Amino acid sequence: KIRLYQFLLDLLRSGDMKDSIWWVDKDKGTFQFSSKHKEALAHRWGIQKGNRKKMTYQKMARALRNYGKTGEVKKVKKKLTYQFSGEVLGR
DNA sequence: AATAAATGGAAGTGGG
DNA sequence: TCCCACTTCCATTTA
Repeated sequence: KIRLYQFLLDLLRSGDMKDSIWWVDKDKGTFQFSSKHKEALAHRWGIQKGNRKKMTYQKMARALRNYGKTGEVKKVKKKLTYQFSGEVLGR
């Protein structure tokens, strides 16, 4: 049962959806979603999870928000931009 | 207004 | 029982 932050890190490693997500500064772990193409990536997350409903970027971003306190992923002050923790990057 | 994004509480679902 | 790790729904706010 893959975790959302790992799904995203795995995508950034593989390059399979390079038009939906990309590194901004990979050394810092900052990454950004495509305004126009993020929904396709959200859809893939829902299908990988086997969720009942179609996944949307908004719901996926709601899940990302919950990582802010524990630290795996923090929202950066640029649109659609986030940052993985050093711990997540190391694994 | 139209569109997009952000904020985030609250309740529901999984699989322990 | 009761937390995990989200998912789903909704109202609101900002640009």
